Amino acid sequence: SHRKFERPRHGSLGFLPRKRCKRLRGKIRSFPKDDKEKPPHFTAFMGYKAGMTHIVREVDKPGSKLHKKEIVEACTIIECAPMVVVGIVGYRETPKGLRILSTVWANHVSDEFRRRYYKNWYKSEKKAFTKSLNVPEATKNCLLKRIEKYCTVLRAICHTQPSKTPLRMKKAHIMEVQINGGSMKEKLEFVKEMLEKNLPVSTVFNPNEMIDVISVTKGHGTKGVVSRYGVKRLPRKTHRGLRKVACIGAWHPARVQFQIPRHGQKGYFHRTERNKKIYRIGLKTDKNSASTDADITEKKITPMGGFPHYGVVNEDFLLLKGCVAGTKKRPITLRKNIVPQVSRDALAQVSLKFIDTSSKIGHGRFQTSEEKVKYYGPLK
Amino acid sequence: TLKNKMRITLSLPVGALINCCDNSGGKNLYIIAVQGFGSCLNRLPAASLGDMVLATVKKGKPDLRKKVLNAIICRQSKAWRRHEGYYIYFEDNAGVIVNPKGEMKGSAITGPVARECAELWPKLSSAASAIV
Amino acid sequence: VKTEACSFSEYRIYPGRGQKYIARDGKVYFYLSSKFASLALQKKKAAKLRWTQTWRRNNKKT
RNA sequence: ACGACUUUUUUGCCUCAGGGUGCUGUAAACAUGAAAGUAAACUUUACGAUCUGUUGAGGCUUAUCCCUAGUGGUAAAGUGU
RNA sequence: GGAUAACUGGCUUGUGGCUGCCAAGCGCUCCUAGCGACGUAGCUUUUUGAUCCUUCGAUGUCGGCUCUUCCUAUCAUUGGGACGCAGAAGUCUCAAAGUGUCGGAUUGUUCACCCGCUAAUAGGGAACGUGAGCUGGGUUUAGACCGUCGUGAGACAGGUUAGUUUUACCCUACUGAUGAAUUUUAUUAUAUAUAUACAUAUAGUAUUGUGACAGUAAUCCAACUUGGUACGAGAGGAUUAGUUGGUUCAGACAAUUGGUACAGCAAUUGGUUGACAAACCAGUGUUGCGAAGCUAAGUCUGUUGGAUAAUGGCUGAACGCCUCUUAAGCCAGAAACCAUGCUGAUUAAACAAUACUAUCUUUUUUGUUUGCUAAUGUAAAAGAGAAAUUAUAUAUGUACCGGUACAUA
Repeated sequence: SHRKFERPRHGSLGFLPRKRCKRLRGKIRSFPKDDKEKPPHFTAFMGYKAGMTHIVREVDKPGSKLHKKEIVEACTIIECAPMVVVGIVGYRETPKGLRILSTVWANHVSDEFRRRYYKNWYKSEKKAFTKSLNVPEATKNCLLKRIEKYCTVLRAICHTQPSKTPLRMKKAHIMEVQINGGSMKEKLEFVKEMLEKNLPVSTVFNPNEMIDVISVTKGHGTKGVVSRYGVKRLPRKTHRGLRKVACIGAWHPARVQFQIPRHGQKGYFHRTERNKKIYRIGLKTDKNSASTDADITEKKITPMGGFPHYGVVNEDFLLLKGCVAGTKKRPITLRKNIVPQVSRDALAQVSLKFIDTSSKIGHGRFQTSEEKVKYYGPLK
Repeated sequence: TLKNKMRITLSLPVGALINCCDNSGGKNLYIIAVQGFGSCLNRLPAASLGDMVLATVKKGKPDLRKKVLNAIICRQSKAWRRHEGYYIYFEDNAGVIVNPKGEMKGSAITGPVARECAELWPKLSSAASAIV
Repeated sequence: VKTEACSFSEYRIYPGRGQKYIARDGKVYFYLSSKFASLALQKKKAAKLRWTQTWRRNNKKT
């Protein structure tokens, strides 16, 4: 018979099987659609989650309850040292999907790129990527022409420079990035011109843009139904425990209904956050990078004593609105939105008033080393 | 009047006993229901500053007692985040009885009254000793 | 340059860290820290304690 | 859970140590210091919870904190194809 | 003992529930906007029977909780049609199950009966959903109580109080975790404007990926501005958008607030080490602060195309006129449907590209009539022969400028 009272199910059914993600990297499932009209450009960028801060911003909205009154808002910081481009990929449309035609490589590549292809680079004689790097220019030309003739999609093979990060790992993270804008010939010229060079995040992305964020969530191990799926605990009375499962039910059908919530992995899931606004793009070159016009004292994004588990932010950085999936230290992939965004929030120009650099190692009672010296004065 | 309120923290489940804070002759207010509340098996209805409750009078003048009355929450103990950048809180919880279109039974709100509810309701701003 | 003081002390309070308590008489009291808040919550004479700036000033060590 | 996964194995890494950031709240010690009184001289000498000074002191702060190619380290030599 | 009750199921569907057709009346006038008597036809098993086919060498006998899925006979939400639809209300209704369907009071209780919010607080299925999920309050063991009835023992689909709820370590299922192996198998191309399956394909690590197939998610409300306008005699009073907010569900995250302590400093009670510092002991002695890691009562984020349904139309016959088409031909049009998006993809015993590599590779000849150390298999050979193209109530060339002309099958 029908239930006594009506409520939807706990949790989405659309993320079953709620298993471990296959691959660590935040792989882009689909690219934004190409536009022939637009000039050739990169569609994505990988960066490392460094930590969180809050930022103070001046607001719009005539007719709002809060209105123009400046607000304090949470934000995430994503370290973004330049990626290096190493390959060109040509893909062709078939009824059975996209198929690779060929891949063309740069003449010179990083050791860190090769280090990823070896498992045990330390004990290896390191033969991989040493012969074919030296392939004739005539061969490169023939392959590019072959790609021009038949392919309808061009992707560029880019990789991180891991040595710029403070992380223990030295194996580079390698990724394909589709090229959007122009036709294939213009794309090929753009990639060829770019080839051996390094790509700043500021090349791809401008301040005020809306961005899609691709990352694997924070791992917690294999968890019970309450933790995994949020079901109400059984009453205090219960013989075999309050966190004992949901009742599966049904004598006919004679099987468990898969839609039941059940024990297994919590976290380590692949996730796309969509439409996150860029509040600021910082630059390593700027000596006043986390400073503002309102507060002009010397600040870089790195907190007082550095970030917990991350310390100094080494290079250029993205200050992104709110929460980002996965842990600090994790690679995070930024992608352009699938369709351009015409919303108020998308259009809006951020004017920041303040960026905190107080300690998050402690209870952040102080802001800078100079300020701490001035405050205390005498010491042993 | 624009009825916008912004998100203020959850507080005060039904059955709660709060101060009446005015010369109405009610001394306390016992909240029995919330106006505009959602629907859900798991939930119990809870109040906040911007929200219209329904109450009964346990302590106060005899005409007020046992009768059901509308009220507006004016002071609350539970902290909320103001967008000036601090978590604000009172010591105590208090509301004032009204009619269902928001006209005061009382006439002078003895404590201070939060700004987000005061600027919401004119008839409270008028009567309020201080705006918080 | 500045915004406001830290309430236990003169130095600048940064927005988003602090909390505010309004007392029964309607005076507002601004707290930087959970530690300062607990002393206030316990209703103690903070000026008695050695560490605090008021004590340091009172005992003429500023 | 265990497999599995992320890694690194000498332009590193580990180890401590130093420095940073903090967290706690003013250490021991000494005073020809004060202190409710006490006893013993005819205002000094014995005894005294305590408080103050030297003293934002002393402690603790990587394990899943930060920085430092600062110290000392950095092995088995095994197995499948 | 299912040769025979109480339970599901089953037949039947009287009874219950739901839909009809009719046309005497009602509906100011008016059979049918709304109704509908007196009749008559079905549908269902959401009631209870009738029943005794199944189970009596045991299918655990009510209710609640929890928890999920399915239906539509649609209560609200979307798009509409009709109206006795002035506006505002509101009613009958169609495509519709996309989405939602609450807080309590009283009860052993389904049901019931109120109060309050609300967008509406719809109706149902899943062994009367759900006892190796719980709970054990009720019916329904033995103690006891009162009433009635019984000479009595005792009885009472009379009331009442008290009364052990046993086992998963098996298989599957489902949730998560690993993982070889796979030539009767594959190939959507390969090669320098021309070729080519009667052809290719070792394997080993690793990276980039392909994406069949399977899954899927966002949701409702309020206010104001539109506008005190249209409409209305006045009283009143909007379909619509726009803007700002919030709810519900979801997915994260923890800067920052709160929550959290056998990281850690300080305090203190009793006892013990001569004092002293130092400490220890009381299954965490007990307090105050409490970074860190988790976390919400905290914070962020949560698409738009296609093809359509209902329905309105268009051209237009059948039928000189007419007709939205239950002729052809069309069109716009929904929270429905499929993509898009997003998740998985040892769900495809799937696959591509790239990098480096295993005494080793290539051609010819003879052979394949201690567990081993020369070594054999074909579900198809026997000429395994075969290049238009839209059609197919007409085509294809060729010449002219999709069209015209002239040929050819």
